[PDB]
Amino acid sequence: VNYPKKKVMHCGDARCNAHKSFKVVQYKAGKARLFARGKRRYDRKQSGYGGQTKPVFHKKAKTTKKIVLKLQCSGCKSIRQVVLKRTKHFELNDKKK
Amino acid sequence: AKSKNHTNHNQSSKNHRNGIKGPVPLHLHNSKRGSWLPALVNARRVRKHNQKAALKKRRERIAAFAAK
Amino acid sequence: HSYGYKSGTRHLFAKKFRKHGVPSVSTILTNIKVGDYVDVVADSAVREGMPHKYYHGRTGIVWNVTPRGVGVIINKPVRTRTLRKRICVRFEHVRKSRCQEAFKAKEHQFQAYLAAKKAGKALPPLQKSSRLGGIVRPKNVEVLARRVADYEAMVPY
Amino acid sequence: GVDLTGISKKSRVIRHHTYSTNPYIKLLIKLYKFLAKRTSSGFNKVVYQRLIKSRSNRAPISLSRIAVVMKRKAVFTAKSKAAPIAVVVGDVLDDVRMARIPAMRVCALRFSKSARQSIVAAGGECLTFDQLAMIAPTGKNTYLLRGRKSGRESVRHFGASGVPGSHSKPYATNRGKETKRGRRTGRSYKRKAFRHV
RNA sequence: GUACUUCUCUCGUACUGAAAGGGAGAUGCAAAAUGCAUCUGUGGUGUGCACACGUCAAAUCCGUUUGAUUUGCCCAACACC
RNA sequence: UCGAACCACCUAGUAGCUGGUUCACAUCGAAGUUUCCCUCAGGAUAGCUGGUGCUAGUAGAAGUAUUGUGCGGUAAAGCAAAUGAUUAGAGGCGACCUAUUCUCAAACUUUAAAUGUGCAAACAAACCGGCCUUAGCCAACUGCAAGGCCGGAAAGAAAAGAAUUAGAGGCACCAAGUGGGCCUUCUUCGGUAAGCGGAGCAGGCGAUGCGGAAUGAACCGC
RNA sequence: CCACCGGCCCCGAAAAUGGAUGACGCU
RNA sequence: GCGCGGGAGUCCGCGCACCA
RNA sequence: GGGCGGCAUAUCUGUUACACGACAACGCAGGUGUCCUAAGGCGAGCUCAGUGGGAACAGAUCUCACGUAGAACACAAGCGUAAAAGCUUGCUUGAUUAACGAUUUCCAGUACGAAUCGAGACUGCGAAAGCAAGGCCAGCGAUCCUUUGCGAAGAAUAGGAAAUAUGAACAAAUCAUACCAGAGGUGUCAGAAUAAUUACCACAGGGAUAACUGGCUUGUGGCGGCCAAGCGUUCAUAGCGACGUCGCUUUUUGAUCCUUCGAUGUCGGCUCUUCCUAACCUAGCGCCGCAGAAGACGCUAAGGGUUGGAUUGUUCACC
Ligand SMILES: [K+]
Ligand SMILES: [K+]
Ligand SMILES: [K+]
Ligand SMILES: [Mg+2]
Ligand SMILES: [Mg+2]
Ligand SMILES: [Mg+2]
Ligand SMILES: [Mg+2]
Ligand SMILES: [Mg+2]
Ligand SMILES: [Mg+2]
Ligand SMILES: [Mg+2]
Ligand SMILES: [Mg+2]
Ligand SMILES: [Mg+2]
Ligand SMILES: [Mg+2]
Ligand SMILES: [Mg+2]
Ligand SMILES: [Mg+2]
Ligand SMILES: [Mg+2]
Ligand SMILES: [Mg+2]
Ligand SMILES: [Mg+2]
Ligand SMILES: [Mg+2]
Ligand SMILES: [Mg+2]
Ligand SMILES: [Mg+2]
Ligand SMILES: [Mg+2]
Ligand SMILES: [Mg+2]
Ligand SMILES: [Mg+2]
Ligand SMILES: [Mg+2]
Ligand SMILES: [Mg+2]
Ligand SMILES: [Mg+2]
Ligand SMILES: [Mg+2]
Ligand SMILES: [Mg+2]
Ligand SMILES: [Mg+2]
Ligand SMILES: [Mg+2]
Ligand SMILES: [Mg+2]
Ligand SMILES: [Mg+2]
Ligand SMILES: [Mg+2]
Ligand SMILES: [Mg+2]
Ligand SMILES: [Mg+2]
Ligand SMILES: [Mg+2]
Ligand SMILES: [Mg+2]
Ligand SMILES: [Mg+2]
Ligand SMILES: [Mg+2]
Ligand SMILES: [Mg+2]
Ligand SMILES: [Mg+2]
Ligand SMILES: [Mg+2]
Ligand code: NA
Ligand code: NA
Ligand SMILES: [Zn+2]
Repeated sequence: VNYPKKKVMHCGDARCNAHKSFKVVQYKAGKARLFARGKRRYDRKQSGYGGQTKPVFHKKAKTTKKIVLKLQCSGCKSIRQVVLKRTKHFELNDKKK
Repeated sequence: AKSKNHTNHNQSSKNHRNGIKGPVPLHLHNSKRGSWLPALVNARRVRKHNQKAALKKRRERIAAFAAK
Repeated sequence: HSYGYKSGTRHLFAKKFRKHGVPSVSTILTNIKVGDYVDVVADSAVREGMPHKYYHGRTGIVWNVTPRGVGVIINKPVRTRTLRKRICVRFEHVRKSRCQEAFKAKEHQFQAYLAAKKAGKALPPLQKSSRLGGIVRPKNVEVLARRVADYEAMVPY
Repeated sequence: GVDLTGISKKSRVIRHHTYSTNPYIKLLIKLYKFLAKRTSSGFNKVVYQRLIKSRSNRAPISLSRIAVVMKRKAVFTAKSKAAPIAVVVGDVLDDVRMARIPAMRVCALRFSKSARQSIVAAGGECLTFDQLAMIAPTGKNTYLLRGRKSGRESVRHFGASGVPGSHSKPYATNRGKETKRGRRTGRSYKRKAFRHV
């Protein structure tokens, strides 16, 4: 699948309220940080002699992932997220051919 | 071991034992929620006016009755 | 195996022979208002706002009107009770129902008779039953019997 | 044999005697059964049936409600006629939300002490059913009243709270426990508040 | 065992929001980003015991009964606002 | 006493599995089906049943007709009509075209039943002329749309085959058993067939004797 | 006197303990 | 996901690490 | 039966399916975990598959006429479509947001997936009426946990119509957490984190379920009948009989799963009795392609007989 590098869509900001040009980037998940509340609880439980205390997923079935795009406006420093369907190869091209 | 898969043999008899009840008449549960909004809003303004007229009508009946 | 939305509609959602085509202008100019009786008959050439196959051929009451759509209330039996289902369809899939044509004619005739009686006009004569007796004068009389030729003409070979 | 299929389904469950253990209730039942049998008024028959009924079906009434309904009836009554007697087969309870009431004649199975004091102070009278049977044997010029039954906690609990269009309360002791999944759109789904019937 | 007792404690008379927090009458005049005035009062409509006012039937031992219905207020309750 | 000795204790270990479960009359009386479950010898859930009622006791009724008005593609029929098969002769001219001709289709059809299935058949409704309101429609309104008020009429539904009822409607609360079925009549799918396996409509046995077919759970009568 | 096609009957029609229109029997 | 090598990406090897 | 095999485990079209709807099988014929910035949106202009007559190379391209769709719409199938829903072209991003509006399909009238009718914002195309919030209808995912986006700067003598909240003795800056909307996945698809062997074996049960006898059936096996093309040097039937077609039997193997799993002792031989006839010998007949002798093919007939040994556990087989 090919996607354009820029889109024109409704901004929605109170100071714009009109169609403007956005820059397209692909979302990527951030690093799992220490000292997150769930991570702290997991580390406390794992310490000791019990062994493995939580399930570990093994039998994966999916071969794709949904695509999330981050759109940034130049006029207003705001970001919007948009979801596309599942695909095996996502590329950004302005060639339009 | 294998068993029966599916059947509908006795179901009609069960449904008619306490009968198949009829529908609710049309003048009950006739809510207008979800209908075309512009017509809904205009009808609300008329109903508000009618309630004020109903209150005024009762006051006149009371005064006339007291005057005999 | 498969239980899709439009399963088993090969002959149900099809046009009659030499009667294909999109809806005409009479359908577009028909007026529908809340409280009317309509028949839900799917038009297979529109493919927008089509009712489910169950409601094809049912008669109901209009409860909502939108710019291009109509809301209809349809009775549907489920187990031991009857449900009033509200469906949303495009205006091209409904038509005005004649299910009360006879009853409306009955009321109008009664009003006309009432007016004539008050005006002192002449009421029409009353029909008489055909199940009464009487004299019959025959014009042509024939004998009914089984003939030999009847059996011979029953062996096509 | 005779084809009487499904004939037991036309039978109706009605109580013919009281379950009460109160001898005074039994005496009242005797008196009003006699009156209902030997008179031609619907008032006596209704009173007899309500006396037969059970405690949960004899909900109490409020003095303020009595006053409001009496006023709404009296506004359209000729000034040359006397006000009717309010009759309740049940209990009458006082109301702190209303302080000023007119003089009324009320007959009931039982009065609370506050209600009796309020009625007497306003200038009315509290009557019993034996006094009523002598004052008006056929129930002429009366006003039969009933108490409110909806609004009870049991009624508010009746039904399943997890189906669309339902607003019944669940059986739970911890108020903050049964939130989240199934009650908020952010947690999987939310029970729909409205549904066409 | 029975007789007696105070404060207190508990369930309830008010709920809602994640939380900081906030918190429910009616009518009239009016249209104020906390408006003003009165307090004997169902917020409104439809369907609704008994009672009151009439009318019509059938029966009558002629005293009255049994059914319908009109109007008023409608109790409990249901539906739509 | 040994593919992990013996003694006491945790231990009355757990068991969706097997066995048992103590008086009498009376009023009522089923299910082996739906959905979800590491679910298939088990549960939860709806249905069938009992108890308790509430409400103005003929009400918002019906496993049935009639009349009016909608829906349909099975049985039958057809190949001289579209799709797909298929035998032979003839004319024009070996091939082809032209009309024919013989036999057909669960995944073919122009046409099209019988049995079905939806709605309606005057009392919170419908019909006929005032008035009030709307921030609805239309260039406007005294036109259309909507909610009300006032007034009238009302075989309360005639006549033409022109319904009938052992015809009180509606609304709740609490809870059991069951969730292995089997047989027959018509319609059927797999199989050479089966007292074989799997379905649709209805009636039965299960849960039921009695009178008949000598004898038989299901046949005939009741 | 020849062909054709119906009723009832007969041939076609062979098993394992002695036996079954229910038994005797019935023309 | 981490380190190495052979405008960035892509590919290939090694050795590491796994709560939906 | 179980195992091996295969998914009938989530799901789509045609048929089974009995002219409303619903309806099963490890029934039949086939599909799905993708693909597309255009193959989405709109306006305009054209008419497809094929056939016939013509034009150097040319036995590709040009021209005229006919052409109800016999073409094409990403993919399986059904339906639908002709100044279009197909082909070409021009401009675009309605594949955005969408105040917790209502509804359909499954259905417990729960959710998920998919779909329908709407109200508000900003737009696209078009002269305009209008059309469009993906490619109609299969193409997908809960709690907990992780992770991303919006609570822009300015202003209130106050927390208000209008300033996101908390870390509970107070205040500042970090850090953590909370409320709303998405993403990382559970294909056993309403969602545990999982390799073998037991002939040394154990327990609770099951005739809801196999191995052996019985029962239904008779495909297979074994016995017959009817017609008559041929063989028989001649001659259909002395003796045979193809191509077809009808039956019988339960001494073979299959098919099923009704009885028995708190037990019906299981292959063969030895011993001993009895029954059947589809007749090898013994008793009578008939007929041959019967000169005699030796034989063949039938009918009545089950009264009486039907052996000794080598190899093999054998039954069977062979000498
Ligand atoms: K199907
Ligand atoms: K706030
Ligand atoms: K066998
Ligand atoms: Mg079962
Ligand atoms: Mg309350
Ligand atoms: Mg004190
Ligand atoms: Mg409370
Ligand atoms: Mg609080
Ligand atoms: Mg909040
Ligand atoms: Mg030893
Ligand atoms: Mg025990
Ligand atoms: Mg034990
Ligand atoms: Mg189990
Ligand atoms: Mg037992
Ligand atoms: Mg009974
Ligand atoms: Mg699971
Ligand atoms: Mg058992
Ligand atoms: Mg046919
Ligand atoms: Mg035909
Ligand atoms: Mg044909
Ligand atoms: Mg008539
Ligand atoms: Mg069971
Ligand atoms: Mg079976
Ligand atoms: Mg049983
Ligand atoms: Mg019987
Ligand atoms: Mg017999
Ligand atoms: Mg015999
Ligand atoms: Mg015989
Ligand atoms: Mg006999
Ligand atoms: Mg059907
Ligand atoms: Mg066009
Ligand atoms: Mg909603
Ligand atoms: Mg959804
Ligand atoms: Mg819009
Ligand atoms: Mg997710
Ligand atoms: Mg700010
Ligand atoms: Mg599942
Ligand atoms: Mg060994
Ligand atoms: Mg068995
Ligand atoms: Mg056994
Ligand atoms: Mg035994
Ligand atoms: Mg034995
Ligand atoms: Mg034994
Ligand atoms: Na599962
Ligand atoms: Na057989
Ligand atoms: Zn902006």
